[PDB]
Amino acid sequence: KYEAPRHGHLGFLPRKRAASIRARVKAFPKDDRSKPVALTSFLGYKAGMTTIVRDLDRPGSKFHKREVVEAVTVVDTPPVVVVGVVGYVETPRGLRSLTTVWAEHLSDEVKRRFYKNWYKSKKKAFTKYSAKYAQDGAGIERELARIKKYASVVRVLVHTQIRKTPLAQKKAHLAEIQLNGGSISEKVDWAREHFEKTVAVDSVFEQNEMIDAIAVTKGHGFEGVTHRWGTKKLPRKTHRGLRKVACIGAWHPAHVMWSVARAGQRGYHSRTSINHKIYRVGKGDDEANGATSFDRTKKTITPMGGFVHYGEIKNDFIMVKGCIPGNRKRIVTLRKSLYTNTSRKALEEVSLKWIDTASKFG
Amino acid sequence: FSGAKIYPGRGTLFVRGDSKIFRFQNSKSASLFKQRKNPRRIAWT
Amino acid sequence: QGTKFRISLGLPVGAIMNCADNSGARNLYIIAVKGSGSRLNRLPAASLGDMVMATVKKGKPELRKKVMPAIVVRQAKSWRRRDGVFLYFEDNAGVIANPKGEMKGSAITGPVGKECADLWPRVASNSGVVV
RNA sequence: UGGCUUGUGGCAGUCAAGCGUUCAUAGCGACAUUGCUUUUUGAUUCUUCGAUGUCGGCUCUUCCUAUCAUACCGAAGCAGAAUUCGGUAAGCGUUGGAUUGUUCACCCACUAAUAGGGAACGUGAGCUGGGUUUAGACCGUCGUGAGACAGGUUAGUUUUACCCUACUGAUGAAUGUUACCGCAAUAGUAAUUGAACUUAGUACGAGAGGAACAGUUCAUUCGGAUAAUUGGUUUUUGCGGCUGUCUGAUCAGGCAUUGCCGCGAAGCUACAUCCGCUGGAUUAUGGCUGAACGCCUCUAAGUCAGAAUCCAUGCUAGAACGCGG
RNA sequence: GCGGGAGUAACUAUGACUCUCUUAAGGUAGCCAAAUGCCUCGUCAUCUAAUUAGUGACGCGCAUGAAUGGAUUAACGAGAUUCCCACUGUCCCUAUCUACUAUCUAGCGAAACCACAGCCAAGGGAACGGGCUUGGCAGAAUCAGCGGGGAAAGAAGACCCU
RNA sequence: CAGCAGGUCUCCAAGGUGAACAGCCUCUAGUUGAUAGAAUAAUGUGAUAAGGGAAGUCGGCAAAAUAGAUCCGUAACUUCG
RNA sequence: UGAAUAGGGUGAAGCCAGAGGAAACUCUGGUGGAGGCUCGUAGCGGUUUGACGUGCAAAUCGAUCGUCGAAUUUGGGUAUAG
Repeated sequence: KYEAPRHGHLGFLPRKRAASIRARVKAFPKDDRSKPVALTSFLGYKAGMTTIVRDLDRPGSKFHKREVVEAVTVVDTPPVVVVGVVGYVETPRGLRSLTTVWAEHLSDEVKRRFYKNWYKSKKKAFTKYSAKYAQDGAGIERELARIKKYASVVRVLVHTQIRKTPLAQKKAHLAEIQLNGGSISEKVDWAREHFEKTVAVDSVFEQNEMIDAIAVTKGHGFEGVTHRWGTKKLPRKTHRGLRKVACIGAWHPAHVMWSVARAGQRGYHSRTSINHKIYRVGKGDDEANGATSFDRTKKTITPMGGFVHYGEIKNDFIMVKGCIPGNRKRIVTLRKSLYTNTSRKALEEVSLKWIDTASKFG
Repeated sequence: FSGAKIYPGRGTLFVRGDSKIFRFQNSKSASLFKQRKNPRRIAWT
Repeated sequence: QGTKFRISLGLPVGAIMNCADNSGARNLYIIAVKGSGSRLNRLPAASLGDMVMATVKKGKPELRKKVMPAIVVRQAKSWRRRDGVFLYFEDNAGVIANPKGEMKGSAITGPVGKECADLWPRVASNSGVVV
């Protein structure tokens, strides 16, 4: 009953498909016990990268404040629209509300979405898009919600506004998003001014915190043991056992556990990557790219031309030094970081020195 | 290969020899270092 | 010590590499590296500005044979500098040295790196053409 | 083969006289034994012929510590530091080549340095078939001989689609219903080290030497993230050269010899890019008030300081955990 | 078919030569640690990051020797070792693209082939139990996967004795 | 035995390219079999590439260097073929 | 006893000529003949490697490798039976 060393990550079991295109995360990043109102996460779309030629954050370096080449995902963040701020409190059973406080006017892309009109799946009943529901009487009793003592974290059901980013569809992408803030009272009080229609981007993301890069990754294949775990080939490479593996079980006992080196789905969950440090926030048009060299390929920010398989960016973006899962077209969900490691390098803006602009190709 | 414009913080340099400084510039021009295509025909380079 | 660079793979055990200083062998060698750790099949990759160990495979008997460890100077691999300027050399070539990093010959000939002379100030003394 | 004992024996307690400068135990230990134990090395036909297929290594699937190294502590016949020895404690790290079939045997270059034991040593319907059960032929050694040998040599079969289970991915249905997502009663997880800037030329010393402790950075290596300044591929779509023949001929166009062969960018990726330690519970040990016991001292009343591991933070999830409006 | 025991040269060290026993009577030219050597990491030089091969000898011959023959000695090979030059996807180091199928579908239509049954940890035991004792655990409609057990596809074992 | 990827004597000899009867490619001249469409995983079946240059595996097995015509220049020793 | 090897490279022996040599050696060209000379197809042999073994032949298939005027290959007729 031996062991051979840990080639590949064990605990992505089961390797379940992330059906919904936007990433979810049950364990949300807990409160900013500093900022009086925030959100927990936000929204993005994966677009492309640039080489930010700047200078180091770590100030005591041997080559301190030199020229530094760096990755950056420049993800488009249009602000999300509220349907209603749901006032989750407690009861003596559990995490149960009392009322929501609706928004009056929603967006336009609420037409096609609020349903589950898809084949081999359940509906919803005729809870369609909004008429004019509970907000008038509901807005005052969320004050009385904290007076219960039985009171929990108040949240807000949101939807996107799409075309603004170059993707042309008008059926919105849904999610609930938790409201953070100072205390339970404050994430209710200041969130009354949030449900009006649209929220702020800058409430959750302060410039130069960190931002944990969760999104939905690509489904690579039905990947075998070589790529999915990390086995080799045998150098004889004949017969049956080329890209196979050896042991799955063991003689004594016959019954093993969930470590075994088999084939199946790779990637494609709502997989969480850790503290990618936020570079800058730029609202409109600032940085460019497009340089005629081989580096890595096919995602170009305002060159001569545009991006391939996305569209040219004329919106409002947030720049994360690092990355975030998906590929082109894929809609992402940027969660914030609860444990912010390094000291916040805010107040002033971070350096942009110069950047190229030409073709990307020949 | 070509006689384009190198940036201050970009550009691969080959120093094959007694430090014979060459460089790439364009992608299409890096290619003309395999094939050895001379700047006689190709005019824009 | 940090190279501050990108130190790349693809300089395994073996090494037909040229004699970089003016001692003047032919084929050198590279044996175990400084700070080894690999697997069977998996060959110990050396780098440049290092201090990996070495005998001399073939040459002539004044420069051949019996160890004195080396330091590799050149590789044709392109490496990412932090200040965005890549640099690949020409020929592989090692300076046969001594066990805490200084040349056995009088000077290095051919190109040398910037960062190789940043690491060792002893090898930086009688360098070649600093690129 | 499995069982049994521990024969043959390994380890420790240890009788402790000796001998090491004085000196039973810094160390060395005559003479050996008692308990444990199953390793050197085998006693036994108990249990087995409608199979009981071998060795060293590649690859991938566990658990313990008879402990090499990382956290925490104490002592010397130890000057700091080199040197010498013992206790708490299993989360993690544990090299590269040459002699030799080969770990054994035996040597070298480094490196922070290169552990112990079991588990059908994962282990031939994953894998090599060198090591390993027959059949050309020869020598040594023995017998009247055909031929033999507790001695060596030369060639000489790894077939095929997993019934049931372990088991890794993907869908379908159960207290009205339900697109959409947060609790954390619980399940799975991640992990290491060195050098350099610099501390400090300070402690202490005959002389070589050069400790406590900070702030700062980065390089080997792993996983997840990875598509821009890198490195390459890109039969898709464009560009260079040679031979024969047909379309009436010339010519303009085609099939065909791998993408004919010679050279880029869609589409992907690394030889590559980005990122990573909260509170709680306690042990060796040292004390604190004060006993058992006129003095005394950490424990019986009384009361505190205190270790990687422990344990939770950080991320995934059939109320028994996808909460529930 | 082709011998033993005993004694013996300056000096460490050796036996030319001599005597004695035994038998039918005791070997030349030339070569040696073998397809044959118990003893032996013998003993020495050179080579090698270590190098016993390459190549240089030593003498310490368990047990070399002329016709089913020693010995001179050129040409020829899908036959046997090493050093040396250029070099190599075998590997480092894996990625990418492509042909064909798997997925999925129609038709007709195999194959040897018939145990009640199908969790694990500890315990007793026809002696290594999913199956028996206690305790913990275990629902069904369905498909794609993968080589660990039960020990498959099969022949009355290859060892081993009558 | 077979409506089976088979055994099976043996006849004739055009053009231009390359010795011939290799290859190349058209004639006289003949023909794609007793099931089919669409996507085109894992895995078994083809090629390309940075850097290194033998370092890997029982195993230079596999894979690389090179190649014609014509001229120059070239090694021990013989059973003297 | 009957049938089959296209194509392509060399050439002793025999014999003559020309320069040269006391004479012989040497030395320059033509004429010419014997090959396990020799080379590539027919005829004809089997070294390596992958896929098959409930499948096409009761040892199969793909890639890969050898010989050929000599101890040459092959058909037919006819004879020899434990």
